[PDB]
Amino acid sequence: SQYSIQQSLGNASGVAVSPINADATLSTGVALNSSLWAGIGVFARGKP
Amino acid sequence: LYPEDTPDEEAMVKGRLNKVSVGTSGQMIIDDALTCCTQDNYLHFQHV
Repeated sequence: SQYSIQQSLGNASGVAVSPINADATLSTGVALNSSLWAGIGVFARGKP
Repeated sequence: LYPEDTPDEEAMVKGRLNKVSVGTSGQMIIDDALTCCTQDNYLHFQHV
């Protein structure tokens, strides 16, 4: 309908905005400063 | 006249047929300036 925004705009009159690029700002979230311990054992209560 | 139909923008531009539309504020406008020239050069625009 109206107020809609297209993205291709191929060989026809109109206006269109491309989706945001945001590729030169790629970070990585790993949170290296975190440590957890895993172990096996024999206990009194718990799901085996 | 035919609310159930829809334009054929690409076919219209290839066939050199100016089309009406609905611009801002809701008044109908003419939204193309193509002549009857078939060659794809500067000559098919209207003002040249």
